[PDB]
Amino acid sequence: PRAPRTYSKTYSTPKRPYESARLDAELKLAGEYGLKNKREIYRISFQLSKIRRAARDLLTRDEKDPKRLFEGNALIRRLVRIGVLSEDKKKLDYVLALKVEDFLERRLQTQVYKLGLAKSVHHARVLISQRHIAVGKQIVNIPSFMVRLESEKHIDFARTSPFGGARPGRVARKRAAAAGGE
Amino acid sequence: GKGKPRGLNSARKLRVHRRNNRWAETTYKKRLLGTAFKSSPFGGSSHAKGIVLEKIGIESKQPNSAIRKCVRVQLIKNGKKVTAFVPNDGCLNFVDENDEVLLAGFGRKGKAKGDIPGVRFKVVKVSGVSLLALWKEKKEKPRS
Amino acid sequence: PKRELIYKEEGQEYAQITKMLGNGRVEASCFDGNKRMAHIRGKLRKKVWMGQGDIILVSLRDFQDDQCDVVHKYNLDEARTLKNQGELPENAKINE
Amino acid sequence: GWVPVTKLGRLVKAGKISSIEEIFLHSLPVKEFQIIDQLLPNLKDEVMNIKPVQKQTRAGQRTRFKAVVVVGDSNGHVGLGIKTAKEVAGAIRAGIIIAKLSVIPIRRGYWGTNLGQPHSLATKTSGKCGSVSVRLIPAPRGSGIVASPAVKKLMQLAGVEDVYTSSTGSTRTLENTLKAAFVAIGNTYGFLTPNLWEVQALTPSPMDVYADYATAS
Amino acid sequence: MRAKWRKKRTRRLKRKRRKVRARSK
Amino acid sequence: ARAGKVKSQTPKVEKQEKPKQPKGRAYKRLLYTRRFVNVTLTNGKRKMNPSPS
RNA sequence: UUCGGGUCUUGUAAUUGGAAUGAGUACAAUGUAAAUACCUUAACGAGGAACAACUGGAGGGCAAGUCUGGUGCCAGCAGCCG
RNA sequence: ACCCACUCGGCACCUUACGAGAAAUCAAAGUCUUUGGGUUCUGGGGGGAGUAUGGUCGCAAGGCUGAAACUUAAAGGAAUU
Ligand SMILES: [Mg+2]
Ligand SMILES: [Mg+2]
Ligand SMILES: [Mg+2]
Ligand SMILES: [Mg+2]
Ligand SMILES: [Mg+2]
Ligand SMILES: [Mg+2]
Ligand SMILES: [Mg+2]
Repeated sequence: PRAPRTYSKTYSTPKRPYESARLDAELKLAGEYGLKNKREIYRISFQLSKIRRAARDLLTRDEKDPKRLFEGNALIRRLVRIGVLSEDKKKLDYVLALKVEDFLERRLQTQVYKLGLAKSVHHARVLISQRHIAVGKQIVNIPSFMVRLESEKHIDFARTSPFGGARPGRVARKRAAAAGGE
Repeated sequence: GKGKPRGLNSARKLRVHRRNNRWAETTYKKRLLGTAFKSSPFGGSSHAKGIVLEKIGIESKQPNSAIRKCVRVQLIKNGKKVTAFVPNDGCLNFVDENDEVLLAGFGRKGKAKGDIPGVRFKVVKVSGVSLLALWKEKKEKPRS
Repeated sequence: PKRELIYKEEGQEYAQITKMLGNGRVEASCFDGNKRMAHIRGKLRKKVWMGQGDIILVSLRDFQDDQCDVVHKYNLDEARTLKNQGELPENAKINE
Repeated sequence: GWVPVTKLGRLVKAGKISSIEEIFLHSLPVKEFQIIDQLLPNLKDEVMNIKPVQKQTRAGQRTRFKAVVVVGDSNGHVGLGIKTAKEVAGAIRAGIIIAKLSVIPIRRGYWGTNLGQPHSLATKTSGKCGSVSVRLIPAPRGSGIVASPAVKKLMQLAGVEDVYTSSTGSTRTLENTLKAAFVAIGNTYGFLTPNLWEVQALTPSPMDVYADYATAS
Repeated sequence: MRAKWRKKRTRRLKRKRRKVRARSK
Repeated sequence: ARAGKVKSQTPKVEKQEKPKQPKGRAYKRLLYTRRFVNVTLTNGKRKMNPSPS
């Protein structure tokens, strides 16, 4: 009889399974951003949709009306923080025009790739999974982390691991050992 | 015009009329009369276990011709006798007389499948093990 | 040009038509002891036409014995030949 | 090359008509497909389907192929062509031409607040052909085309970015549906909206300004 | 079969049924 | 027996020991390469599984 | 003038090369009522035969073959059309 | 009593639809995705079946009321060569 825990399904499947063009688009997207699943894409889409729902609702209310002024503004701020909206477009009307690419071009994946540190997206992903790459001296394991624009300045290798300068570890170490008494 | 009443105080008529009409919608009727419990061999349930009486080959409907390999089953829960199709090429010789079998529906919601006349049920599991598993040779039938 | 007579294999039986039932079914008195409800299986619905007291090569259904398949048909000469060879118990009379 | 019958065609060839806009304005009948080509260089041609269409004779049956073609850019211009011929390629080609000939303008509009560049339709518009009624509804930005794939393609061709649909009747007979959609699209111009209230000039037609350039002498 | 004839047949059947019922009673 | 004859008849052909497919994100990458990076041999109507005959 | 260097970019080969890693194990220390497990970590822990992804499909609906054997209105498949 | 012209009410009809409709056709079967004048009744794939049963009304024949199991991928409409 303890208080229930809240779950939420964070993605939504397409309403039509084998829409070929759509499928191809999805594939292309995956290729672009080193996505393990269509599931990731779906998640992103769902997120976008949620935002859109909010925005539309806000629009439906009169402009300069309190609720719109507040909630909508907050949403806009959030978007700007995340780095999906640009400073030109703090508008709420522009929130509807966002599209899936802007969210994917903001993952700790893509960001990692686009700052050096990588050589292709797959490599970056591997690095992320492998516990290389820290943000604010905090090692991030998550490929789809959503880099918060002000933290984007701080993406670097960890103080642990090689690459960012510590003990080589595992394979290199083994090699060294082998070299040692020979 | 339009057959329905429209007036701001009609409401009741709209309700009652709708209720009356609803009975022409078959699914609704089924739900309300409770024909899933009173009739139907499965007691409104997704699956049922039964004991194999005998193995019967059934001749398919027209355009087609082939002996289908079904099984006459008597269900444990009520005692009603039903025909159940045994899917896949071998499989009929996995069954035998006096064997406990798990039957699902066919996939037509009470109606008969394809060309097999009077058969409304699949065979899923014999003596506790999946037919598919047996067929693919992933497990063996642990006698009866 | 001539046709050949084909002998019965294991799971097969020589039968005679007793009566015309309908829907593609024939009551067959098998030369074994049993009088079975022999269902005409696909191939002989098409062209190979039955009579009344004709000899038919019946394939026995392994799991269910009262119902059986009909595979092949013989005329009168063929029947006689079979009798001579000792394939049939002697009562095969085809002259219609 | 090309040598034109019809005055309009001749005018087009001359260069006296700069855009199809003028033609649209003066409701001038486009009867040569080359005019369209000249004036709209950027037309994408989408073949919707090819279906068999049969006629019983004493010996066998004559089968013909019905080609349904939609044509357009992304700037409010669409054509729809139905053509039956025995050869499939030929049918397709003819259909394309027909579509081009048809080509219609679209009243693209805003959902709410005219922020920048119209995305949707200006009004809720319906079109009816056969039994198929296709209702098209102005959608908010970034909602996409919400349509049965056939209609969706047409919408895309037209250049509508965001639109809701409510296709009713026997939509499965695709040709009819397409026709209905086309009709609906057409209807967008011909709706008298408050931002069109005020009376204008009535310009002399390009068929009358350049009457001398018309006719081969 | 004509619908009228079917109806007639049904009626005939019903007469017999009625008779049977009466007998039972 | 009438039942299960075709299966019995068929020659028991064994699966060839192959190099394993790179499962996951790698697989997706591979697919992408096959389709939209290489764009190898395009007929107009771009085919997926062509027959070797 | 025929090549071709291929100066630049791509894919494919049981070719070959150093790097990276947690899945496991495991000193410890956390954790904990005492423990598990997590999070943290000394030590071990990757080269195809491994540290092997399955589940369903490839006529249409509906993404994907008129490839190769077998079967021959049979065995079967097929929600529907077949 | 005719004749002409107008006018209400009626049985219809003729031609066009600019409207409807799947079409045959329709001055309503129009003023319906540009959907709301007021209202009563009836239908919700085809069979089973206007059957079974229970009422009720009939001297009786019958009427009014009226199922389900099960069955089936069509039954139908208008037009086409
Ligand atoms: Mg570490
Ligand atoms: Mg497989
Ligand atoms: Mg299969
Ligand atoms: Mg296959
Ligand atoms: Mg396909
Ligand atoms: Mg009904
Ligand atoms: Mg008719």
